[PDB]
Amino acid sequence: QTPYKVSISGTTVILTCPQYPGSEILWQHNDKNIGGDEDDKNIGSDEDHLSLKEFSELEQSGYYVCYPRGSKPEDANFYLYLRARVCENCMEMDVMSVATIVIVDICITGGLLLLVYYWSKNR
Amino acid sequence: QTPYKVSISGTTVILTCPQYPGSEILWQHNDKNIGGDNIGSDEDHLSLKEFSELEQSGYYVCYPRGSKPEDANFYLYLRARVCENCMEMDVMSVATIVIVDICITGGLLLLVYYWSKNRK
Amino acid sequence: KGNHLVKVYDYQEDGSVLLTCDAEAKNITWFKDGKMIGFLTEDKKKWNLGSNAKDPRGMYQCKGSQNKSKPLQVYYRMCQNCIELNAATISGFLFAEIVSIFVLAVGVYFIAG
Amino acid sequence: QDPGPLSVPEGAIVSLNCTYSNSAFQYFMWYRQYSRKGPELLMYTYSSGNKEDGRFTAQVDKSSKYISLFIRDSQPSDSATYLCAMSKGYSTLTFGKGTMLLVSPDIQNPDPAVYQLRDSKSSDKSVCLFTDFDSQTNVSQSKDSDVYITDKTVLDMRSMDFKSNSAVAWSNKSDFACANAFNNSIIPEDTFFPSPESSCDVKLVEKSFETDTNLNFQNLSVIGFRILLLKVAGFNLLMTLRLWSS
Amino acid sequence: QSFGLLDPKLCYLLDGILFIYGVILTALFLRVK
Amino acid sequence: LLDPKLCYLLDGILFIYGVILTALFLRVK
Amino acid sequence: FKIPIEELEDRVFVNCNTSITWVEGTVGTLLSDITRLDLGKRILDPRGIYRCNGTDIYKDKESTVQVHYRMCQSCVELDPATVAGIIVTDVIATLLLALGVFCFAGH
Amino acid sequence: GVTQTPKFQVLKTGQSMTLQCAQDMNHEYMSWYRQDPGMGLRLIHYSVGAGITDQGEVPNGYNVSRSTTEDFPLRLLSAAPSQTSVYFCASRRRQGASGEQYFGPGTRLTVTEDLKNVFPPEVAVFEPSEAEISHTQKATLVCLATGFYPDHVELSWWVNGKEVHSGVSTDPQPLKEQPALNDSRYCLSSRLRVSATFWQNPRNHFRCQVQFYGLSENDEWTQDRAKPVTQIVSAEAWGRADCGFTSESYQQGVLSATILYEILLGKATLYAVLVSALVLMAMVKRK
Ligand SMILES: CC(C)CCC[C@@H](C)[C@H]1CC[C@H]2[C@@H]3CC=C4C[C@@H](O)CC[C@]4(C)[C@H]3CC[C@]12C
Ligand SMILES: CC(C)CCC[C@@H](C)[C@H]1CC[C@H]2[C@@H]3CC=C4C[C@@H](O)CC[C@]4(C)[C@H]3CC[C@]12C
Repeated sequence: QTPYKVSISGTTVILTCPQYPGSEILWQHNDKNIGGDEDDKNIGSDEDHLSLKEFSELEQSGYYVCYPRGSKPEDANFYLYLRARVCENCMEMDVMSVATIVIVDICITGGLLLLVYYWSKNR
Repeated sequence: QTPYKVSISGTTVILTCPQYPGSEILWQHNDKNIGGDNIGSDEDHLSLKEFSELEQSGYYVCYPRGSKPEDANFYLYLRARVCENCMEMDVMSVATIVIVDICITGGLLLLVYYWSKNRK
Repeated sequence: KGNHLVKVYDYQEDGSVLLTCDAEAKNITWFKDGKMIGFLTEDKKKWNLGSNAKDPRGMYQCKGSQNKSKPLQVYYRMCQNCIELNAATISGFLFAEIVSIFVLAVGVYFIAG
Repeated sequence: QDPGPLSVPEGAIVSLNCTYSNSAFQYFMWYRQYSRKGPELLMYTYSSGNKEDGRFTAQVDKSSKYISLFIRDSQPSDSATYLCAMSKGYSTLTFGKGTMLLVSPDIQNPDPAVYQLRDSKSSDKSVCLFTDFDSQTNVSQSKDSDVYITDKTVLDMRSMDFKSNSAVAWSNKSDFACANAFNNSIIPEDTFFPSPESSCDVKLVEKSFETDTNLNFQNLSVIGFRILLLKVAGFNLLMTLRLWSS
Repeated sequence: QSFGLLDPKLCYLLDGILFIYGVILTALFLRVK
Repeated sequence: LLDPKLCYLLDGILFIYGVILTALFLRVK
Repeated sequence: FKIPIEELEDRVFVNCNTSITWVEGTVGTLLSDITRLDLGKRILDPRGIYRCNGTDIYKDKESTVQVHYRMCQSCVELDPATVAGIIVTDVIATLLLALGVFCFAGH
Repeated sequence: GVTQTPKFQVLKTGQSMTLQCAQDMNHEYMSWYRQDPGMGLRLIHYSVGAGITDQGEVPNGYNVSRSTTEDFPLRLLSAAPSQTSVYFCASRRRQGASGEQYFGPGTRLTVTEDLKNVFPPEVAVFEPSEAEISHTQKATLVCLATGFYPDHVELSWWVNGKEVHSGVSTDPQPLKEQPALNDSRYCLSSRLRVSATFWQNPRNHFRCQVQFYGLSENDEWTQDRAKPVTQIVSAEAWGRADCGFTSESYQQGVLSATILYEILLGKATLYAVLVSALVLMAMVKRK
């Protein structure tokens, strides 16, 4: 297969339909057309992107398809099913990276103290 | 006009409507005629002793005596959660505890300093 | 009904608080304290207040095609910064205070003498 | 059409029939009515034979003068009432009275017990509960006039593929306990009346531990304050060794 | 069971710093006497 | 264990040890 | 032809009219019957690609579904000012120790 | 399809009533039935075409009409206690050419001799026991609704603000309290079964809801107590664990740790100011 790409940065979700390089790609959400029709300033479309600004968890979550222009939606054979939680200024740490920030802080402090100690013995 | 005022002290929640200068006041909680003759209706207040989160939460309204409830001015929604012997920690009570503790242990160090200085 | 058409929609899985406007229209406008704060067309019908640990207050309204509605006063107090005064809290406080003042006073004793 | 509830175990062939002597009807059908709802058409035949719609099958014998219906591979979702009807070519259909059906499920692992549920602190009742049976157990109404017993029901939980039987007793009075509640019923040996010596498992409570984002942020602020204390305490040791060495 | 960002590994590491300090002062106190 | 009181109480012991041992260290030398 | 994903009490399920073929991702757990898959709790983020087969009117057809959750549970909320405050206090404290050392290294 | 209005209705002896039947697929002819224990469907009136009506089997006290070609109401002249029944409406295409009947959803009526007998229900939720949680590792909740007349309720469960349909079994028939008297109240119970590690969370919210249909804003009330109208009664609970360590006690531990470290850090900065000032004054006294 070739999967979808889901990018989440802030309160913005950006999907990418990977299938068709040389088409016009149209999208659909819960059997309703979406994108490419200029209502909802928050929802736009690109070469093969779909940008969903100020995303909501409760509404706006379910099935998504992409299909080239001139076809029916009822011949699609690959869907998406996503749920997402977003809020403004919310990054996604791990347990490993916090430990590396602690260790780097301690080692930089130890290096500075050794340098000042021998500069003060050489005076 | 003027919003309701909510006063909480321990497990007693007291709410007030300062909107009607002279009349008699009737309260009502989730369309259920509350107050009068636990729960005690004052001259202008409504005391609610031993408050519970799941039981008392939702819509409240006061309206003058003999009128309709669907007309008054607006409703109150509250969803509270009380404790007993609990002291809630802002960035102001924190500041008073820090500064008072500094100002008390800044004197015992003077007593040890002058006492150990006037010894030897 | 009496022109009360704002409601609260609580107890979701995350701590969010949502308001609904009960007027038949498209393009609902919202308000807090008399001033405009938002704008909402179809496919979204609920204004988001945020999590209830920030415990919102205020007075809200909403209008459609007819006039405005009557306000609604919201008041959450879900305390979330409270310490209970037990045996364990007071013993922890007094233990930390005793050992800190003892070590500090020993140090000042050797600095002075 | 004979009334009276009949029992069919789960997964067998069921036989229903109506006898219409005497007339000469053309049009025949069958209806189905669940609890507190309205009738619904299944099958509509007016030629002698079989007009199949799945696992449902009707038959008409003309000179023998009866109709019939076979259901196969039956589940507990077929408990309803079946109503056979007919007419001549003109109006005014004629109904029977109806036949009640109950299907009982498979009970792969039984474990009968009687539990005492916790009270409510707002009403003054107490409920005993008699759970999973083996479907051969019959539950009988109460001997007293102050003790209320309900019938047995079947619930279905699809998150574990599990189904079960239940029955609920409740009363106001004192001297009421779960050892003397289901006395009038027949009961199996080796049910499980518990003792109030409690047993709460501790490794089982840890399997349901959620996390907020406020809790993550508060733990990172504690990990800030501890590094600040260690650095300022290092500065204090350096200055006091300076004043102590001279 | 979802700890998220509340593992006890972080708290035990940050005590490990002070453990290292105690080890070094025992070593110097032995290597004097 | 998940309970952090053992984590805070486990460093309360090592602090007091680190005070005692340096006090004896400066008493010797 | 959709594959119906359903949400019970706090879990995710894949439901089909026949058996389920894995492709990549989360493995799961077959239930008492076949034709249902159990992907675990929702907050631990199940993610994968699954494939089923058709009957009834959809006989001799085939679909695929991709599941994707982002229950944001190892996340942390911070402004772009408080990061600057934290860097300021850590820098000032390290320079405070560094002023502390060279007064000890002359006396 | 065929729809009708209302669903539930209460009225007193000697009071008129009219209830609607509707239809939307261009059929022409309709009926009325009533269903009772032991009798089944008995016909009342029918109407072969737009304008013409006929009589049925029990037509005493029912005046009908056919104005349009989609409507066919039914009037009660005066009410009697023998009108207590369930009423249905049917429809056929055209005079036996295609005999598929389509029935309505129903309409329940009770006639009482006095309006001082109508009562609203009282709801309670009973939390599961620990012997079930340790023996089978599932948990059951019971809702009881008691002491209401007439019998016009609808019951549901709500977990985290949304209806559930899986794991629920409600009684088919409402029981009676004493089955000897004439005007006697009813009761009804319901169950929800959940796994053990879903009830042990102190974050999930469970409730049981009952919708009662009673009087209205057009009726005389000279009784002391409140007026029993159409309203919703409910009862709630948070999930709860008895032993072990939840995410309710972690938060307390972290709060007390932050305030203790704030105090201790303040004291350390005091000592740093003191020895710094001592070293500066010694530096002045060196010069
Ligand atoms: C430099 C450091 C070691 C000085 C302070 C360490 C000791 C004395 C202090 C600092 C942190 C404190 C702990 C912080 C939090 C709690 C949880 C509370 O429910 C009981 C007290 C308890 C368990 C405290 C006991 C005393 C404690 C361990
Ligand atoms: C506020 C608390 C938590 C930490 C502050 C650190 C200060 C107060 C403590 C930490 C280590 C301590 C020192 C440890 C050991 C000795 C040797 C003894 O013979 C005299 C006191 C002396 C010199 C102590 C003075 C006070 C001291 C410098």
